[PDB]
Amino acid sequence: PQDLEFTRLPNGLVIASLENYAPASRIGLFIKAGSRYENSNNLGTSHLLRLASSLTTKGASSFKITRGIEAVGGKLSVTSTRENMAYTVECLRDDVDILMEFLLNVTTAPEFRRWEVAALQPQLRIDKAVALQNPQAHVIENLHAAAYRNALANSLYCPDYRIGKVTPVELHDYVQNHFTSARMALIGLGVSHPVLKQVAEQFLNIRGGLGLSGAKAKYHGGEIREQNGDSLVHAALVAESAAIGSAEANAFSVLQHVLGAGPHVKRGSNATSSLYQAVAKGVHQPFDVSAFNASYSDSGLFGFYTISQAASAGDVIKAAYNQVKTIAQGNLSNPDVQAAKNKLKAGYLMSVESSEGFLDEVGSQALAAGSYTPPSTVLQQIDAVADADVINAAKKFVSGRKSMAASGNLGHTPFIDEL
Amino acid sequence: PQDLEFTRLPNGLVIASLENYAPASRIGLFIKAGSRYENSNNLGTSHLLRLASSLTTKGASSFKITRGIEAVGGKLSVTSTRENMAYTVECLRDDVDILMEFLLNVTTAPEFRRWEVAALQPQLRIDKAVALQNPQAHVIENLHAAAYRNALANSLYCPDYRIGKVTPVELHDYVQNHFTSARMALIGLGVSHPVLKQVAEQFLNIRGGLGLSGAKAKYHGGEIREQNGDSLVHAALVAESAAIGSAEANAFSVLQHVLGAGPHVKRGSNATSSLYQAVAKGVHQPFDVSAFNASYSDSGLFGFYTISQAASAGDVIKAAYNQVKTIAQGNLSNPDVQAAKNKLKAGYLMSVESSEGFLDEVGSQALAAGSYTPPSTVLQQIDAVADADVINAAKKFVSGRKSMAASGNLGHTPFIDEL
Amino acid sequence: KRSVLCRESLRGQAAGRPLVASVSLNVPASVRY
Amino acid sequence: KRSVLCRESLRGQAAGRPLVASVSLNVPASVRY
Repeated sequence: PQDLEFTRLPNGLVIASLENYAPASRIGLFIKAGSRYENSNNLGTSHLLRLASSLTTKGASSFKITRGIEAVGGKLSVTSTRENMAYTVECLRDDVDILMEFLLNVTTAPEFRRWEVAALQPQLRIDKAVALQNPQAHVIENLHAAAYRNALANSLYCPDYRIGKVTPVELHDYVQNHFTSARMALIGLGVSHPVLKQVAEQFLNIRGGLGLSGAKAKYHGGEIREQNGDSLVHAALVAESAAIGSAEANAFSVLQHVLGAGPHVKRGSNATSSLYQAVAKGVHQPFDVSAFNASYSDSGLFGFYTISQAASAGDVIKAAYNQVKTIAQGNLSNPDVQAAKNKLKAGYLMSVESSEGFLDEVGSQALAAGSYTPPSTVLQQIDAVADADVINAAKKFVSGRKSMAASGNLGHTPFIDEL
Repeated sequence: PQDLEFTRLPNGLVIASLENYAPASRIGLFIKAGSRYENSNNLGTSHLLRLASSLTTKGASSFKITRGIEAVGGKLSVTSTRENMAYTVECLRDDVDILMEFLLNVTTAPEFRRWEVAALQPQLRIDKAVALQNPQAHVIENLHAAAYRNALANSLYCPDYRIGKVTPVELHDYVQNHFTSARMALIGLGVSHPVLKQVAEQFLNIRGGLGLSGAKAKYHGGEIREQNGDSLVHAALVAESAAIGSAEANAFSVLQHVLGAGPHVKRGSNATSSLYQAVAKGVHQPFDVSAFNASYSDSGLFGFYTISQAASAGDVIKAAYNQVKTIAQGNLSNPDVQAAKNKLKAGYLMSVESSEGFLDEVGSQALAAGSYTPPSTVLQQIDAVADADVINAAKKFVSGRKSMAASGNLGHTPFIDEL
Repeated sequence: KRSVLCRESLRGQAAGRPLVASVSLNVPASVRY
Repeated sequence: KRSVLCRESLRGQAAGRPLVASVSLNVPASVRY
């Protein structure tokens, strides 16, 4: 009924709210601290911070905090990416107040006790371990660290050698410098904005400029290669995409989809996916491949991902490239761009068809722009992309510094010079 | 009294001998299997092979082997190179025969038993752990896998993921293909050549061509960076050296020494080392820098090595580069080349002033060339280097694809584009 | 570990605003795109 | 681990024939250049 309601304060923190109909409300304070905010000496402290969200803080002991949310059947999720760190908080309409006072403690009153922070430490390994089970995670990670040099090439997961060495002052300093007013965006899905503000005003007023971590962007072509014993091999090939919320970017997104192979059908094969077709024809029976597309504030990464077998690695890899070369040679007919488009549009909508989805989308936008762009407008922007534009962007991959990351038996994985 | 005595047989295995005066004799069969002979699927096999020298074999049980050499006070050492694998064997004049029959079983009659090989496995970890205690080893290893793509990029220690996965047919295969006649060179420091040959003829006649592992060389610039928590940072910067036993190479070696900083004085600082001087002046109080020079059959690696602290990494790293650029700009006076030379010459002679040294030198030469070049001749070659020549080589590092490896807090370590 | 032998593979990353978004929640936990 | 604070450590690799030669033996074991 009532649409969202943004409001930038004097501090510069953003806040939104949507009194929805249904029974479930969810706050989420998104602080601007991603993994790109750590240095050589600070690496792995966001990771630990992410995992220390239930520790004692100034008003609420670790015990109260967890038993408290249990009391009421809430959930407290602490999500992070290379650029941001969403602190989610779900619970029943009637219990938001009990819950909010928890989110506030957790975020503005953390008390990292030597003893408490010390117990955690080992959790990092356990966490890292489970996430590194998906080749995607280590390759994807390795990708970022090869393509960047300084900031976005920092991974999400603590470096093995740092684990036990993440000190209390480190956490306290990261909170202090990054968990600040200018970088924050409140976001409610079932709360009163009037009452939200009040609270935001009372609890979120802290000073801290950007880049006390060492903010800045830079792309650098590089290749990280991980040999294994596994039959299958994964590899990424990516060159500087266009930036976040910019036209070029958007273009990329649309091109992405022309090749992009995320199956829309269970047990179904893509007929739409060029990459898949092309790859497929020159490739063996079992394989899988998809267009990769990343966009961040101050740079992007666009290019594709492959999953071949030991002796097909190259064939696949090249095949994919060649095809994306085709579009950059100009060869791309109108029919396919419009399908792509509609694919993308559909996607975005579904992406925001959920509370959790919406709440992410909103916060996300808060941190980038400073307001909420409605869907419609969104939709218009994507449509504006020119059928040529797409090609043009694609031209850029082929004529853009390469950066690749592979895993598995790498006898048959092309190097930079190979392609 | 009698000088060595090489002899190539119909098989193509070399053999030498020097009846020395003194009490201690040392045989050593050098087989041409280095780490470079494994594939993605075979990595880590030489390593295990190296550690499995005392296992049961066809004519002597692990117990007899060990207890036997102990009986007489003998030592059995296997030397492994990225290119070669020296199997050393020391003992008393009188006991060579008991010992030799041991060396022959170990090398031509290995019996890798599922159970025996299996209990070893865990040793690999223990060995890897103890050699990874010196930054030099992990960096120096990281260097070779960055700078190469395929063959010499393989490391000497087994990859963590492979350890228990090293199977008995692997060991059996590796021996069979690589531990053959054409790739072997016997070498005695206190044995009769006449009697040596006989034995050689009786026990070292096995067939096996080269490259059933996948021989070939290739250089690829690349950077491997390993973040740590340690104050100190080590990094290596290296460009394709000249190949083994060729003029260019030799030139490199001389150049190496003009900058080369391996202290010749305890507690003493180099006055001679340009790198050190130049680095020093622009650098802090505590710092360590040394030139690096590697030469293999089908490629080399020349450049330097640095040990700086967190903030000084770049300053030192560039400093060192800049200085080596100087020599490449042409700036290098005669007086320093002759010093260098003499430094080198003195070193090579002291290198061979010991039994162990001599034995290595000799075998080494037998796998490269096919005969023993005497010292004198050696000495002549190094002298032939032109003062210019050196410069020219140097010109090649500055104008040759870069490849670096570092460890520690890398906030202040230049990337490829940094220098 | 889940075997990845057939045609089924359909994993590759690219979303609208979020890209490689890692969640750690008090209750659940995961890795998306 | 041995502290590498002062001007004393120069370690850098470059020999004549041998380069980065690793040796394993029962009596002994090591890493040279």
